[PDB]
Amino acid sequence: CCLGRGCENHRCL
Amino acid sequence: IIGGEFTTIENQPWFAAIYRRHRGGSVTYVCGGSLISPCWVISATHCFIDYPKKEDYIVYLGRSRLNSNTQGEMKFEVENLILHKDYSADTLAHHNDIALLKIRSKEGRCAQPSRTIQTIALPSMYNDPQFGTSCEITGFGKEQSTDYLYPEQLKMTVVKLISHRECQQPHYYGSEVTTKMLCAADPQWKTDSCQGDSGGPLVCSLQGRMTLTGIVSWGRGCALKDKPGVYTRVSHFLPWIRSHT
Ligand SMILES: [Cl-]
Ligand SMILES: [Cl-]
Ligand SMILES: [Cl-]
Ligand code: NA
Ligand code: NA
Repeated sequence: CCLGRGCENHRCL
Repeated sequence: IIGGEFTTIENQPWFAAIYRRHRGGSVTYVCGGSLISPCWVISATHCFIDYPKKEDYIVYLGRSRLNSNTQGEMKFEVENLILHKDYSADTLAHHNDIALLKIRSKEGRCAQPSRTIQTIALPSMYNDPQFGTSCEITGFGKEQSTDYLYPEQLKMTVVKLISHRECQQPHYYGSEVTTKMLCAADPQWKTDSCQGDSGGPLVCSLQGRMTLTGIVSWGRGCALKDKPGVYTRVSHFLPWIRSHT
């Protein structure tokens, strides 16, 4: 699932 | 934005604030964007990839505050939400992280230029400033990595472009950084983009023209040593922008 600062508006991570 | 300064929309009048309406009916901030023509805002695909339905989104122009109205602002629905078909690396180092939003008000209109609403120029192809150039970034993202809240007031800061050689060192980001990305950071690492700044503009002055050099895309942490911000390199996407607009 999304790591770091670029992970807005994500279902998980 | 970590560090930096507060500002109002007059100092970045192309800045678009993008929100999503939920099931509950509650509306939450998603990401920034930049107005590149009256009907088009450019942003990052990662802001929308998990929820690609255009009807879910609301875009404001002329807005300086996150949760309160700014005099003169304009509100739009998203007539088309165009994500880049080659998007990948959603886990961290996003590729092709660029999106277009065609905006349309309730009255069927696009942006009307004013003191608070203006377009930003696109770069010419493959034409970026030299590394070490100071550029600006704008957003409503977190002021500290550990914060729970986003700032109510818009922020800006100054970061310097980093060479691809420097950014691709293993102790920076290695091969995660591609030719279609740009890195930028503060020399002291004390100011940076953070969560909620994605999609917003990296603006640099070239030959006296303010130009949309980058789109806030990714980075490890915020304002950490050897961990710059990474931006979609707009000057490598002009055929894609042209062909979807
Ligand atoms: Cl992180
Ligand atoms: Cl690719
Ligand atoms: Cl770079
Ligand atoms: Na204002
Ligand atoms: Na237009």
